[PDB]
Amino acid sequence: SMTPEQLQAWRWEREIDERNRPLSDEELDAMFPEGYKVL
Amino acid sequence: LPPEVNRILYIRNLPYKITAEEMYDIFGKYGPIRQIRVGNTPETRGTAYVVYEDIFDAKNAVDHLSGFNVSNRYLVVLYYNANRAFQKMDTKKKEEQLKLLKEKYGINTDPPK
Ligand SMILES: Nc1ncnc2[nH]cnc12
Repeated sequence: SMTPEQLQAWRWEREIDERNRPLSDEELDAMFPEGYKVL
Repeated sequence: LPPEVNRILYIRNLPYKITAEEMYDIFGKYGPIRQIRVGNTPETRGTAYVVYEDIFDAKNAVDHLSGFNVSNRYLVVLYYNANRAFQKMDTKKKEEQLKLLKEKYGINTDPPK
């Protein structure tokens, strides 16, 4: 059974996965103010 | 990696005449680029948003490109911050934009650290 340390590694992996999920074009567009051109 | 790390990088002190290919050469060196938005108004020119597909590439670009020399000019490379991003709105309309983003997508709406 995972030790406290292995749990913390497992937790970082989960947190890191949530921060590296693919974004819709709709989500992405919502992030930005006016005056920018998509290349 | 610290909470402020983000796949969206906000760039300042960007030359006005830099091309789409130059932008992809500079930033693409660090990993697959999701998209790039270049400022093209009086208030936004000289600035850009650079999005990575992967967060560890974005971290790597920050570590390496802050103060990067392109055409006698040193880039400022910062992690996206939604508060910052919507500065140029008025009190009431900003608060609603940030509310929308936190509610619909769960992004942090606090000012930088
Ligand atoms: N860190 C930042 N992220 C997004 N837009 C910005 N405008 C100014 N600072 C910013």
